Amino acid sequence: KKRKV
Amino acid sequence: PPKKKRKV
Amino acid sequence: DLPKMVEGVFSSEIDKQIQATTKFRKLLSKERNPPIEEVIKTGVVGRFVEFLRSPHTLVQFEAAWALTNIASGSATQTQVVIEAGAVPIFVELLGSPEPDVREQAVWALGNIAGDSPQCRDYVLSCGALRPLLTLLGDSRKLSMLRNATWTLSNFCRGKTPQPDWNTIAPALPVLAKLVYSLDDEVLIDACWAISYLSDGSNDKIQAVIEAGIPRRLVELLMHASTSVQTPALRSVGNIVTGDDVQTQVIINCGALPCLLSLLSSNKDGIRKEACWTISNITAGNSAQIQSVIDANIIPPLIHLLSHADLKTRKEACWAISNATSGGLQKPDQIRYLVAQGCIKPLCDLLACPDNKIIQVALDGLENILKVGELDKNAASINRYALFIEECGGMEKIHDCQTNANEEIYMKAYNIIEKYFS
Repeated sequence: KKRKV
Repeated sequence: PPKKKRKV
Repeated sequence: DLPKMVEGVFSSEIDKQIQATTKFRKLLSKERNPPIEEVIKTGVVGRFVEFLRSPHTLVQFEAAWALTNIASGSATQTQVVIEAGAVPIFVELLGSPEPDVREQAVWALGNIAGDSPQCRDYVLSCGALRPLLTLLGDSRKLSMLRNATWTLSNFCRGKTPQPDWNTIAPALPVLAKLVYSLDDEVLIDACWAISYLSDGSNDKIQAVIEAGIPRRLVELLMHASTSVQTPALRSVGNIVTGDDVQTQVIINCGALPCLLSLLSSNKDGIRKEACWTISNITAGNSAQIQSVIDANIIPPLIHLLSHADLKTRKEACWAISNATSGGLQKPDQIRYLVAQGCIKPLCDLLACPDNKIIQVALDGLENILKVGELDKNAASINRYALFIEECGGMEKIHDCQTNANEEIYMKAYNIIEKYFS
């Protein structure tokens, strides 16, 4: 659910 | 964070 | 006079070599528009590389300086230096007994590695990293520490591709020490290097954590210099893109009150990245959402949802919507988000040209609606659905049925069906 660069 | 540096 | 200088460089006498090389060094060091192309065309670059192996440290130094500045130029000018075989010799010179020669070799390698990921990888393949890291642990000279940290950051920089992880990972224990530097330039470049290395898969984040870096990074969030704050914050933000345990390290290091402060930064980019960072925390588990709530971060986020630039609003949207994920486990969180006025700004974002933002706003609103329905059945209407309706929100969800994508106008339809029919 995380948005990386 | 410059990619390059010129000396003097 | 150029031809006489070339003659001097091709001389076999050390004094003539030094005088001519010094003249080239000065040409290449002029204030504006150094004649790099002209110098290359004279054919002296190969001689400069020969001079790097001279027992006379002065000609080593002057030649290294000339080569450094040729490499400060274009990709093709840098390639001339590479083709001449400078890089393995610069790596040897990192172990020179003369500190000025060591330092100039650091600089040259910085410029060469800075040209591209391909040049970076060539420099690393020649074994530059270990002797560079040794200098960073040993030197007490500020100019060397500065130059070597900058060069190290170029060894870490670039994503097309990223450097080989096991090759570059030895940098981490050294960077962990450099973030305690009393010098701002070292601090800035060390933080940037960490920002590059921490961007990637979660095993890399774990390596950063095990190096002990998070605690000092969190402290640097409130550094006086925005030039330190920016890469420190990018690094903290990278770490909370990891799993829940990794993200918890950042919370436990006390980052949340810092992140609250950074939402009031004078720099738009810092406010934006603080929102991004917070969003990856509210993407976490129920306790992590609660930590953000307990840190009083929700009202400023809702403020930024409406004010601030579009890039910041997008991040705030993610943060607030992510925080609606626990309607089953702890619906009190959503009821608080609603009490703080999240519904109207989320509805206004349904007209955002970016379909990703539309989807995220719709996701949050559906999560809100489910709790409103839940509250109804225990009581008789859905109070939140009523909220959405009279603020003009219902119409905006209704226009989302003509969105032409997939999970958006399907989402919009189901909401109208279940809540506004």
